[PDB]
Amino acid sequence: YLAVTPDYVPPLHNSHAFFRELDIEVFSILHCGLVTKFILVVQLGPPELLFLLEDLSQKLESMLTGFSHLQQRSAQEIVHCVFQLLTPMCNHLENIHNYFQC
Repeated sequence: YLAVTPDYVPPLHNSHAFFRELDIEVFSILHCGLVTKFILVVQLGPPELLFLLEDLSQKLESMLTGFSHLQQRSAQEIVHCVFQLLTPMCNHLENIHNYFQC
């Protein structure tokens, strides 16, 4: 329904401005490992994981190197909390590495 309308502004350039902000706490769901379909719990899939990584990347490139809730937090706090999520992230990286080498 977006494509047919030329423009519409109800309260990819408007992806983050129009949508409601997401807090840092949501990324805790990353602890569940991904399950791919073709190669073969609720099994967090590829596309939602891409969505999470997209939002986290758009947070980081704004903070470290619009947003309201993210910018009223300490930079040291943000770095520490991102570090906190390092160990369930490298497992995803290793798993997709094995996906591609497969």
